This record gives sequence, C-alpha cells and structure tokens, in this order.
Amino acid sequence: QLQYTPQNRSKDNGRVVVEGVGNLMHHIARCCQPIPGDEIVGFITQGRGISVHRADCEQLAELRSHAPERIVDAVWGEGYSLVVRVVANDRSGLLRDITTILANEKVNVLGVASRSDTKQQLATIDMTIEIYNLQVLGRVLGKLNQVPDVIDARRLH
Amino acid sequence: MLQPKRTKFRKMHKGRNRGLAQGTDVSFGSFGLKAVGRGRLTARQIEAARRAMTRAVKRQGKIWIRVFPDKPITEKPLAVRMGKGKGNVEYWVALIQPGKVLYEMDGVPEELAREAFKLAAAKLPIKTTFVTKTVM
Amino acid sequence: RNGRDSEAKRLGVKRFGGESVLAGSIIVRQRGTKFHAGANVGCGRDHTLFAKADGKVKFEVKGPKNRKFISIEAE
RNA sequence: CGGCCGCAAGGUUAAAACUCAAAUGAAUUGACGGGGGCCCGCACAAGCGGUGGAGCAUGUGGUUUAAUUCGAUGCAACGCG
RNA sequence: UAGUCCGGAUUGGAGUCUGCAACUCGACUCCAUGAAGUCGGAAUCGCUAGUAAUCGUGGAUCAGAAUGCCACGGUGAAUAC
RNA sequence: AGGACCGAACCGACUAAUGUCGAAAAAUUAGCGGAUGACUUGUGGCUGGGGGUGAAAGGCCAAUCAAACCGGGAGAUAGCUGGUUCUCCCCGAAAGCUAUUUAGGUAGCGCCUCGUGAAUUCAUCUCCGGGGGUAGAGCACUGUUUCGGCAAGGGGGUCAUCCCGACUUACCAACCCGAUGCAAACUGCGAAUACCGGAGAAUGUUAUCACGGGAGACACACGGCGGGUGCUAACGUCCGUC
RNA sequence: AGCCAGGAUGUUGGCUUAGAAGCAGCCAUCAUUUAAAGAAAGCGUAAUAGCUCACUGGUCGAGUCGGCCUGCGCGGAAGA
RNA sequence: GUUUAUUAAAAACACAGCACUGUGCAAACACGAAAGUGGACGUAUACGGUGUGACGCCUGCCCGGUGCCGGGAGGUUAAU
RNA sequence: UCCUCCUAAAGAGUAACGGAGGAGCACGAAGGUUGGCUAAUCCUGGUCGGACAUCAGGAGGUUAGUGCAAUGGCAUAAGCC
RNA sequence: GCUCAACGGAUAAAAGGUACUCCGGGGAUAACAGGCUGAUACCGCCCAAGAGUUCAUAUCGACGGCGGUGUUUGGCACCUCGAUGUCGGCUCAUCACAUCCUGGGGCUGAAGUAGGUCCCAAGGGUAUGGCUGUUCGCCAUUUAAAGUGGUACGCGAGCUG
RNA sequence: UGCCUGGCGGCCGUAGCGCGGUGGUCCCACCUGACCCCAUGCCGAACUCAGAAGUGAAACGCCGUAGCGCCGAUGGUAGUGUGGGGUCUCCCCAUGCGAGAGUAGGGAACUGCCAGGCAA
RNA sequence: GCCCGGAUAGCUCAGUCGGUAGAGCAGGGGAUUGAAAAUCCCCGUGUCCUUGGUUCGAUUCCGAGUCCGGGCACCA
RNA sequence: CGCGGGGUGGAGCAGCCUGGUAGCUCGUCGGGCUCAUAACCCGAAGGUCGUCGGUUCAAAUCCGGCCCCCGCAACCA
RNA sequence: CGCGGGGUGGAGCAGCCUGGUAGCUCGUCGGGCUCAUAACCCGAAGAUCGUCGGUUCAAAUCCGGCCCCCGCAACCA
Repeated sequence: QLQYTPQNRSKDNGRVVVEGVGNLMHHIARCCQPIPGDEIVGFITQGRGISVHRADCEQLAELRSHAPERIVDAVWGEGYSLVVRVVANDRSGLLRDITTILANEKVNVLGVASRSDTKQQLATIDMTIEIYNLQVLGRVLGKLNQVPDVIDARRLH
Repeated sequence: MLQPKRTKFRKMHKGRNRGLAQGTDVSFGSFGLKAVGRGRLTARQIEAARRAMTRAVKRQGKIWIRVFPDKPITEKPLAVRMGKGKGNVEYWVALIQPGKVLYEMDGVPEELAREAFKLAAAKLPIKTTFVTKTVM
Repeated sequence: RNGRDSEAKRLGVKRFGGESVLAGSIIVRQRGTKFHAGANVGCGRDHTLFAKADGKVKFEVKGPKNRKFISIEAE
C-alpha cells in the first residue's frame, strides 16, 4: 500500500558530476544499483540521457563491446535506493522479523520482492529500499544477519 | 508432507509387505542412513526426519531422500460401521523393508552426519543404521 | 458406487500341447488373438481357434514377430 | 397523573419538569402562485439554414507537468482579458 | 453518383519569407501522400429583410503569425394563418 | 333466585400409606371434590357385534373389547418352534454353486447311501508333451519418483523500446540423456507349485464313470497358508486352499 | 590411573567493536623461547585480570583404549 | 359438570355463546332391502351437520392447489 | 439385468454395501468382396495463417486409429480409400 | 406387442400408520451390561527445534516416535429373545493407586513463608447448600483436603421412580 | 566346382541399426518415353505400358568396423512346493525346483532350392 | 513510615526489551466561498515526569525530587 | 456420517436441463433537458461463468475432487 | 392400434364450404404530432397455400401416402 518522488527529486540532482560536469539527465541503472561510496562508471543512452551503471559491471562491460567510446566517467556530488536479498529458513512471522526491524528503523520499504517456494524450507525474500545515511546500512546488516530464520541478509547486487 | 503429485488410481490395496530392500548403496552423498526394520514411513515422519537432520547440518553439504511415500493408506472416519466401501485416503506412506537406504548425505564432516542421523533416525519408527559408500 | 462386474467368460486354453482332438474341437477361447491359426486350425470370428481336422495339438512360435501359433498335428 | 363517565372508542376535569424570545392579529410595499385579465418580443407557431456525428482551428474543464503563469467559469465564462 | 477528378486531414520529401533564431513552436510553396466523412442520437441555435442564406474584399493586432475579432460590398429567398 | 356457598347421609375418587401368593381379581385407613342439581337411586323397559352405545378415552357392552360371547366352517393355516418311543450291523455328508417378492424356505447340480452295469476307468509316482504371467524381478511401455547433466521455452534484466533484435541471470523450467526407487487394475522378464494331455511300473476289498431307488444338506467355526476388507484390530468380516 | 610443576609469548594478531586484549563476528590455522603452547576446549572479567585446557616433563609401573560382532540378562514395566 | 369401571380427572370432553352450511315439510339427515318411523305430532326465531367454545378488544392478505356452489356455449362423453 | 479390468493366490471358476469404468445402442454402410494405402507427434520451410487449417520435407515410429468403456488384439493389418 | 429394470419375469391391476395393538419364532438379528479389540479416549516413555534474560531438559516443550490401561467415544454380535425392568438420588459399601490431605524425600529458575515438579506410600481422612431429575456443571460458604477410577458406568428378590 | 546376382523359403534381432569401404559384363535398381493397355478423388510420383542411351548417387547386396541394439552363462541373491522351528504383522532349518537383474564372455548370422552370369 | 507500579504529540492512545520518538482523532494547509459544510489535493504533530549520573545510544539502568493508583502499619 | 440444490458483469436473476454464439433489471460510465439535483431522453463499457483437474475438436453447459452457500435427514436407542 | 380434426407470410391466424386468381394482428420503419415524452393516426414494411405424388385446361382446393401435433379409444401379454 506504501508503493516518482525520487525521479521528481533526483531531478533536484547534484547527485552526479559526469566527467567534470553535473546537471546531466541521468539515472541509476537497474543492474548494479550504484552506491554513493565506490563511485561509478556512466554510459550514455540515446534518449533518457546518461545511464549510470555503477563502477565496474558486466552489462556496462557488454556496452564496451558495442559502443565503448560513448561510456563516460563521474562521481556522486551528494546511500539512496538499493536492494537486499534475505533468503531464510521458512518464515513463521519472519516477514514481520524483517519489517519489525525496518519499522521505526526508518528506511523506505518498496522492495516487496519476496518469493517463498523452492524445494526445501528456505523462502527466498528480497527487498529494494531507499535507505538514506550510509551508516544506517551498517546497523541493518548487523541487525539482519542476526535473525534466526535468516541465513543471509545483505546487499544483493 | 512429501506425497504423489496426481496419481493414477486413488485408493490402493493394503498389500502385505515382504522381502528385502533394493537401493542398498548410498549412490549419492558419501554417507547415508540405511533402514534395518520393516515398517512404513508416513509422509509426516519422512519430512519430519528431513527437517530433523537438516537442522543439524545447518544447510552445508548435501542431502538426498532415497524413498517416497506413494502408498495411499486409507482409514475410515471414527464411529462408522464396517463395510460401505473402502475409506478415505487419510495419508501417504512408503513401504520400507530391511536394508533400505534413506538419507544419503555428503559435503559435511562424517562426524556431523553421524550426529544428525542419530536425530533423524530417532524420529523414525523403523530401527535403522548408518552407512558409508564403500567403493563398488 | 461400485461392486459391479461382468461374468467371467471361461476363456483361456481349452486344449494343451500333446492333446488329441477331433475337427470342430475348440483349442482356445482367446478374447483377442494371443495366438493365430496354424495348419488345419481355423479361426472363428470369436478368435476361437479350433480344429479343422482330427489329430494332435502343438504350439508353434514361428513367425518374424514371435507370434505363437497352434497347429493340429495330422495324427 | 389521579378522579368521574363510558361496553368500547374514548370523553370531562386537568397540571409539572423541561424549552425558546418569540408565538400571534390585522393591515402595507413588494416577490411569487402549476390564480384571473390585458399586451408585447424570433416567445412560439410558419419557414430558411445550422451546431451537436465527421477531420481541423480556437477557448474551456479535466488530466499531466519542474511550469502548463494569473483572471474570466448559469442566462450575463468558454474565437473570453 | 463512385468515397469516387468529392474530401482534404494526416505524412514524407524539397523549399521560400519573416526574424539574433523557426526542434519544442511560425507562416506560406512545390512534388507526392491522401484518412474521417455519403448530411449526423437525444438535444439545440440564428434569422422577417437587402435579413437568412451564400461569396469574396479589406483593417486593427502585427518582424512574422486568422478558420478569430472588426469592417465592406456581391449575390439573393421562404414564411408569419 | 341460584349447574350459589360451609357442610353429613348420598355420589364420586385427587393424595399418601397399608395391602400389592391381600380382608379384596382395585379395597381399607387417613385426609379428599360434588352434595337443589347437566345431581342421585329403586324398579321395569329399549338400543347388539363392523352393531350398539358413548360430555368421546378407541371408553362401555356380564371380571373379557381397535370389533363381545357361545357354537358351527374347523384337525383354519402355520416356509415357525417344541417333541418324535426297542436293538445290533455296514457306509457316511454338507453348510458350496446357480435361481428364487429369496436370503433362517425351496428347486436342479456338488457331496451321501443302496442297486445293476462297464473299459489300466481313477488316484500316487517317474518320465515326456503343454499353456500360462502369480511370488520374485525389472523400469522399455502406462503412471509415479529423487538427484545430477543438457536445456528450449517462462520471468528478471542491461542496451534498444515504434520495431526487430542483441548480449545477461547466484530466477522457474519442458524434452531427451546418466544414476535412483515405487504398482492390484504398469511388463521389453519370469519361477515353484497348480491344471490338462500322453506313456510306463507299483499298490489300492472299483478306489472311476454312467443309469436307477431314497436322502440329507444349502446357518457353518476355528487353525495354517494366499489375499480383500478393517487399524497387516477383533474368537471381526469376505473368498481360495488345506 | 593419581600427584610436583610448566602450560607462555610476539601481542591489544589485524579488522571489529564506547572496550572484545586467549574465546560477539570475517580472517588466521603464521613464527617465536620451543619440554609444549592454537592467535585457545570450557569457565569467568566493561574490556582487563584471573581458575582451568589440549599439551609437556617428573614418580610408579604393567598392559591399555574405543569402536565391531554377536550369547544371556537389567531398566524401561501402574489396577481395581 | 364429564372422562379412560381395574395406573391417566387434565391443559382432554362437554359447556352457554358465535359463525358457517344444510333443510319449504312426503323436509335435511339417520334407522330400515321395504312398508315404515325418529326428525316432530316440530315446521327457517325450526331441525340436522360442522368449526370454535362465557365475556372483553378483535377475527387481517391469499381462489393459485383441493373441495363445495354457480354458469352451459364448445371439445370429450355411456347404454341406446 | 448385461460388458470390461483388478481382487482371483501364472489353467477354469471364485465372494464382500471391495477397488475402477461402461451398455439398454449405432450402421444399407461403419456389411461382403477385389485392388490399393498405413499413422501420432515434434523439428524446418512456406500467402493471408496466428500455440494449431492446407502445403513440402525430415526425424519418429504406431507414442495413432478401431462408432462408444475397458482388456486382449490388430500392418498379411481387424487401421484408411 | 413389456424400463415385465426387483431385469428367471408371484397379479391384467395395489400405497401408508399402529405407543390401541396381537400371534408364531431368534441372542441366527439390534438397545443396555458383559466378552474380544484398543482406532478413539486416558496415563506414561524417547528425540528434542524452542521458550526459560545467560543455559534445552528448575519448569513447559513443537515436529516426530514407542508404550501401558481397559475408565470414555466406538468397532465386532460370542453370551441373554420362553422379561438383564434403563439415569440420578438414598442406604451400604469394598478394591486399585496413576495420591486431593496428612507422612517421608530429591531437584528447584528452592533465601524464609509458600509453592513447581518428580519418586516413595493406600493407614486413615478425604464437605454443607443453591439451581437442575441430573451424574456433571456454574455458584455460595467452608475444609488439612473436599482424589481418579473399578466393582453389571457397584448397590431396585433394599429404597425412591 | 568356386564367386556373383535374382526369385522362394527355413529360421527370425548371435540374424537388427549406425559408421567406413565397395559392385554395374551380366543381374538389379534408378533410368528413358508414354498415340495406344492401364492409372491419378490433381500429378506416369505410384500404378501401367513401350523401351533402352545414361548411371551406380540413391536403393540394394557384399565386405569391414562393435558406437549401440541383441545374446548370455558360472556363482550368488529373491522366490518357492514339502516337512519341521521361532523372537509366527516376518523369517530360520532340512529339502527338491530355482530365477529376473547384473558380471565374464558371445556377437556384426547360418541355411535349403531353383534360375541366369563369370571363373571352372 | 516502608513497600509497589502509572506518567509518552492538543485528546486517546503505540510503544520501548541500554540504541537512533509512531499510529488514530481532531487540528492546520491548498482548491472552492464572504466564511463554513460537501467534495478535491497536502500535511505536520511530542523538554519520553524533571534531573543530573552509568548516557557515543537512556526512551527503556539508577536512585534523588513530582503526582498518581494499591497495600501494610503506627488505634495515645 | 448422509442425500438434494445452488456459486454467472459492482447487485439480483437468467442462459446449463438437451456441448459451439451469455441476455434482462438496477447499478457504473459518456452526452442532453435543468439555475442546480433527481427524474426523465440519447449512447456506451462491463462477465477468465466458485477453484483445480478431467471428458471433448470445442465445456458457462458434460464428468470428478476441493472451498463456499442453502435445503432435507440424522429414526427404533 | 384405429379413427376423427389440423400446420396458410415472421406469425393469431381467414380462404375451402360452391377448383384457377391468397386475408387478418402482431415484426419493423418513418412521417405525423409531440412543454418532452405520452398517446394517438396513415402507407410502406408483408407466404407460389404443412411434405411429396395422382385426377384436372389449371391443384389452396379433391384425393392417396408423410412427418409433427391434438383428442378419444383398444392400454387383460
């Protein structure tokens, strides 16, 4: 029910400075989820301007095998938006266990990417978010690797 | 609750259980749990044992069930007079005769396996034993 | 909702190998054609293999597809 | 409520608590009436040609947008400022 | 008498003029392209005279940018008991 | 005045106890209701058995009533029960099948007996000739099953996004391939026993078959074996077989 | 099998973590004086410290250790 | 008041009252093969049937089904 | 009532309110015969035509068909003209 | 010419009630008790993820497993059709112990008080009413406690009805 | 008398597939033409016919190869009739029969008759 | 006097486990009106009793001080 | 435990019975009349037919299970 | 099983009776008129006669078989 504001505010920009200049139309790609820290590598799509693909990655490398010349460099100016996989044992209110932590833990909860099937007692749950502060990322990983049903809860890439 | 996905005939004849097992060599994991007794494994017991054993090995190494219920044991609702047709497919079981492998496992220290099977077998009805894939 | 059933048709072999019979004698009451005619062995519509001549009885396996046959040994 | 009368329906006698600053009579000017009379106007009737269907122009609502500046929005806004 | 030599939208190409500038966003030209539409539901509009209707001419605004507005004559009814 | 009132005789009969092989085949005792009335009683009439009568309970009609009593059809009928009387001798069942307004009866057949009559007729074994598809087995087929390999196609994606199309996935995954089990209604296999047929020896008071007189029997129980059912429960139940 | 004593340190291993210094957690599984000592089997401290540990040598001194296979038993095992 | 004499006295029955409906007198109905009688030596303010059951306030909607009454044209219609 | 499969213990038969499905017809042709032919289903290519009409080829092999349920059977075909 | 389909076909042609009932049979065939059985019900036992702030096993313990009893709900018709007259109350009880109290212990996440729990132990003790026919149950008020069961769910040739 | 090849069998996957090679004098195939015999629910593709230049590709046959299919012991196991036993929801024993599967191995047929060709 | 607990945006309420202060209602905001309602689009909203100390995180630890709901106890 | 009936646009009902193609009423939506609303007038969309599986060339329909809903039964005990 | 009647435009349905040559109302459409519908009024819109043969110059007709329906009646195999 809580599932625009980012694209309306990423338009506020200042978030990327491409080869010495910002203000260029751009967007973080869905195949890397670039994070503020370890810079990036940018590619120029025909329309929709620059397509950042996070520094070092295959699809970005595939482009190198087509029009590598178009590819460009940039930084971050000023950890919004990312996904996290939390494959875990069964559930038993575990869906609450993720959320229980997340609640007033603050961070955005638009990553309704769960998938409970497999063969064994191991539901595959994923979560895209739009966490703000980089420090917040760390507290989550410590508070989410802990969970008993959880066997893995870290930066999906 | 391991069980057949879309059968052929619904209810099945009781059928006496006799003779020895078949797949008697742990042909997958390095270690397995052979069965000595001669009883029937309810789908519940099997799966329950699976979770039992899996609890120990965390999730490292690898497992393999060697059986499968596939025999629709039927009961009759309580307080009903005999006859009037065979009852209802209450639950499924796999006939198990002496010497039948059940849970092959590997990738984990032999000791951890030897400990897990203690538990899994502990939940099983039929008396069982541990085994290792002796070459050929 | 069941319990219904036909009424056995007394099928199966009626004459075994080595047996002697008269023409018109019925050797087999097969429903399909588990067998096939042989020398002196007529095949009625009911696939009731029978004797076309008095004599002995035998069960050949001749034929490329190992189909069994019945033949009246001309005894 | 009680009392009396009544077969009944009810009737007769007849309060209070509470509640508002009005309720009300007539008469006046208007407005209105699916009241009456008298009269007019493309009001209708009698006709001529139209929009509404079609594509396009233009304005408008709505929607969208980072902005779709602001105002106009029964008749008397909508090729309007 | 056909969607037809009707229709002209849309669209490609190639141009002209204005103006620092014509992609968003102009006008106009040429070649081609060539849709909806075969008189429009409910509903509803103007109009009695040189009006309706139909026809083209012009002007302010204006660098440019009218199918709008304003203005001008041409043609020219019906009907009102 | 009154189907008025309290109330004895009178009429009735609510309650309790006693009695309940009694004092009695419905009463005594203690109390009960009616008691001028649709009351009660004498005597004597009348109404009759599918009839009477009934303030209606199927109550009453001679201690009897959802059709009285007595006698007569009449030894009703009784697939039901009980019972069925002296003796010895010989043989000796079945509790199955099929059919039945049949299922605790009966009928024909199976088994029984007595009689006449017939062939190594028959049984046992060894040997020979036979079909089988069961136990077991197996997984080519029908289904089902686990893992692995390959993997279309399905989704996520990057790029493109009109469109084609190109890579990409620690995502789902058909098919075929390799290993792996399961089946009463699966079989590319397949016993023993079982059954039929042929021959030969041994032993068997013909043990065999046919015809004939008379039956009984058709409720079966248990135990082992092979199963169905049921909970691989029942001295359970339903068959085969001994 | 007992008892005497050693069981350290380089060092706070680095990262981590308000500290985690021998043991929350990833890595390590290097070397040192080596009789031996791993970046610790169990305990314990805010971290420390600290009691043990595997282990190493002393004394005595003969067997000793756990699995395996099976024979027969014990518990498991309460009724009117 | 009555009631199951001999397990039931009641809330059962009857009950006065109300309604329905039958019946014009050789009544209706019943007893009876019948004659004949009760009805009644009465005649609609009467007599039989039925439902209800003093009194008080009342007693609503349904004619499809069934039955009862009325209509008789038309189809169907027996012996003849 | 009748048919088919299993139970049914490799001959026949064999019970249960045991397990599973059917029939109470159809056809003058779907019968008889003579001659002839033999499929399913995927892959590829192909006007409209697309997961799938028809077509060509191939692999495949009777996984098809047999008026209807099942079983046995069927290419010498009983299958199809 | 028959769904004579109950399909070997009693008729050309036929549905009910009987607690007003009646007769001849059966424990061949039921209700209740018993008997076998123990699915179910009850009690106990194994494994033990987990809860228990730390720590599985102080105390509970899921997923599962094996039992034991013969109290329940049942299954089977072996006993009884020539009468087993069914629940509760009353009266009178007797046994088991899987113990409600009292007595003796261990452990306790037991300071003490008071409890939790398991082991031993059957000597004795082990309510009065309200409502309901109830047993039971809820409730009132007690008590050291107001046990669980068997005994034809004891007890009618003793009572009540 | 040896090799070819064709027809017809016996037998019927030890005989069948795949792979590699190979033959055209004859034989065979394909092949050529089709007024006519006959034929196509269209079509000489098939069928049918008249023929024969061409060829050995296809097909066919032979030869080699075992990558499979296929065959297949011995032993053991399962089962099992019969007689005993137990811990009798299953098995033990004596005992006669005795698998399926799998292994060693086998293995790319043999064969009779006739007819024509070559070599004798 | 001692012992035990309640205090959270304006109202009612969530919480919290020594770690980065929310839900609901009103309320305000914008459209519209003269201002409301209806309708339409937005939203905030708290010294966690105070306070220091253990506080990088105390709001969950700790009393000291507050009121608040129970309980015992001074019966001169 | 039992037998019978039903689940279809947002609501109520068809249509199923007897295989191919789902209609009615209100409601929702678009326009009109009105100062405005309703009413009224014009025009329009909207239903994977409970779910799964099956039978079939094809299933809302035929067949079976599952979940729901209602009915009738649960007597002698 | 026989007999008595009968399928006519889409159709309720006359014609028949007394051979050639076929009506009605509902189907729809439009105009009309319509505060706006309403209502109401006119023409158009409409089968070679239930199926196929005989006799006839010509077959609804007059008749034979024929499907379907409608009644009686033989429903004692």
